Amino acid sequence: PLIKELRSKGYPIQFLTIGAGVPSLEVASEYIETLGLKYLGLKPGSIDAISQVINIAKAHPNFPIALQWTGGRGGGHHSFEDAHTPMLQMYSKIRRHPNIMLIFGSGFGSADDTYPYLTGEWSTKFDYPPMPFDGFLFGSRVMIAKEVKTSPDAKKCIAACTGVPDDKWEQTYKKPTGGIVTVRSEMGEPIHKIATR
Amino acid sequence: STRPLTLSHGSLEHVLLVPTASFFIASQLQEQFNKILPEPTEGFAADDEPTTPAELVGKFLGYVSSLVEPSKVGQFDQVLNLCLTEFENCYLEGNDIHALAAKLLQENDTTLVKTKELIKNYITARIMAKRPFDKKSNSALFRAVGEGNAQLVAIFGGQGNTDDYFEELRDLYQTYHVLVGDLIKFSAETLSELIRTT
Amino acid sequence: TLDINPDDDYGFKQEIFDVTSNGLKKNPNWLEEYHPKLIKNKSGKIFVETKFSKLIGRPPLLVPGM
Amino acid sequence: VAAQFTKVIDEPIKSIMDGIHDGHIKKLLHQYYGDDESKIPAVEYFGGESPVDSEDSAVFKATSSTDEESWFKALAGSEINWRHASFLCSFITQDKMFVSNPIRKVFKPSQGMVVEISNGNTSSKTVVTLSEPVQGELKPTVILKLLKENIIQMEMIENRTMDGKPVSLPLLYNFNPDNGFAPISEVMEDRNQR
Ligand SMILES: Cc1cc2nc3c(=O)[nH]c(=O)nc-3n(C[C@H](O)[C@H](O)[C@H](O)COP(=O)(O)O)c2cc1C
Repeated sequence: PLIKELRSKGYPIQFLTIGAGVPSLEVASEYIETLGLKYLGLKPGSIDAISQVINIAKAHPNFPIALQWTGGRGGGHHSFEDAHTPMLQMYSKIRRHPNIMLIFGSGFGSADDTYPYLTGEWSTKFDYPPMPFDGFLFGSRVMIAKEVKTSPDAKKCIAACTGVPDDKWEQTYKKPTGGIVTVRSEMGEPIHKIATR
Repeated sequence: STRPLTLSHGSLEHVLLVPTASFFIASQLQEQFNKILPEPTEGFAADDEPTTPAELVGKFLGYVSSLVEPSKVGQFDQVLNLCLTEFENCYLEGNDIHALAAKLLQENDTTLVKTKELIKNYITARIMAKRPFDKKSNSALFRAVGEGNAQLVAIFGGQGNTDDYFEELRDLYQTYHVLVGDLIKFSAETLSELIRTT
Repeated sequence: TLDINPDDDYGFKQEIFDVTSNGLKKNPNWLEEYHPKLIKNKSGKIFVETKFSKLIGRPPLLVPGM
Repeated sequence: VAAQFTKVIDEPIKSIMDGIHDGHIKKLLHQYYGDDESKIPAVEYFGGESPVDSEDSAVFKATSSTDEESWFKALAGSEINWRHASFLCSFITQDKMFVSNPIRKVFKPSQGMVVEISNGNTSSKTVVTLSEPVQGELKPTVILKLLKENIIQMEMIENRTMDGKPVSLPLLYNFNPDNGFAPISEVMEDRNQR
């Protein structure tokens, strides 16, 4: 309601992203048409959720959808999924629908580590044909910026976390890994937190 | 001068412009044809009744091809030549019979079996009319490979693909009898000979 | 076989014979469709041109909702 | 995984994000353009191209059939300049707000409408000119063009006045091509006066 009301007055809300789940066709249909949004963002966790994003896009083939793909290796509430395997299975079906802008995230920092995904040559490692992405998202990377309100001492606490290469992220279910652990929230969702006392 | 001869099957129909010099023979064939096909069944959901104008003129050419001798210049030749040229200029706008058959699957509600029939009828006709396929057809894919905007490779399967492969051979013999018939028949002679000598 | 692929990944006989531009259908080589490109403004600001930046008119990097 | 790149504290957000974006340009230039900025194709403004998709003096007669997109594509033409933004740009900017594109509403096609585009192959001088039936005889009603180098005038004309002589409302818009997403913004000083 608040976006519809604000968009109708002409507030500069370019897009709405829906985190933690994907709506049903008839709710997304309401979000697409009714709100004055340039594009919709969806953050699917599983292969089944990536399919539910494709069905929203088939049904409104002129409307842009940003499929924001994030693995389990990402900060905050996270899935159990690898970042690579689900894309290799689904990339072909996503690219059938040309209104899906396909955005990678989870684990990025520099240009150097994210260039393989822009170029497409990341899928050459797993002996698929090159398979390139339309943009990147940086969550964790940006949390020690000057203008984020995160407390001076929690920035020192972040910078001290060494972290861990992709192969080893899955150890955070057992014990501190690069100074980081998984932890069930009140709902039972996993969360990646800095392993403080 | 041409006399309107309405090829019809309940609901739907096609108006054929017969030259009056050969209306005697075509009216004869309008009669015989009109009894042998069945009666309409609300949307044409049965398996001997044509569901479009195109199939109807298909069925017709089929019937007329069965009555032609392939050497003897019979009574019904100049009819067939002018039922094709109606079929070609109305439903087959330079395109090939297979393109037509596809349109009919997705646009209308015809079955596979129904439109293989249509394909047979057209291809059978063309050879019985002594109008063979000698024109280099302007197939897109081959205009392209001529220029260099395409490279083709042929691949042939083996076993493991289907339970009953033999229905593929059956469906080749029915539908393209006139093109393949002598290859199928030379095959069998060769295989029979190979048994006896081995 | 003659038949109709819904997804249109591959073709059937139709394609070989068809005379229109529905006979020469090319499947997408992803590396060429979605090749990243560079582009400039009048102001000479360089951008990374992807399907996504082309829309939003800014670089194809986004900070998500934390 | 992302924790192995979080090292420099209180780095300005500009410097992080620009650092990544420039890092891509650096690398993309070296592979595909051979370290030469001259080979990068230039445009006027970069943005607002939905991911789904040269004649000087033209005339477009809308019927009651004419598709809207076919119609607006034609007016905008091929080149990316103010006219392209005027007719395809989904909305424009008033102060901070994002109002529906008025230029698109006015030219929305219906029977009787006749656009004429003069000097279409030189943006500087281009003049689109809508003409409609007004008391039987067909007269100019709207006129798009450049005045100064970054102002779009859309003179809306009334022909049914007191003394026959026609009356113009100059609606002015700024064309800022460094804002790729919404390069057109209404001039709101003296708008109510005008
Ligand atoms: C501190 C933090 C808070 C987050 N909060 C949210 C949130 O409120 N909603 C959401 O959908 N995702 C949230 N995320 C997930 C991010 O949007 C994104 O998926 C993740 O940061 C990308 O992985 P990365 O952190 O390894 O770059 C959060 C991530 C972090 C690190």
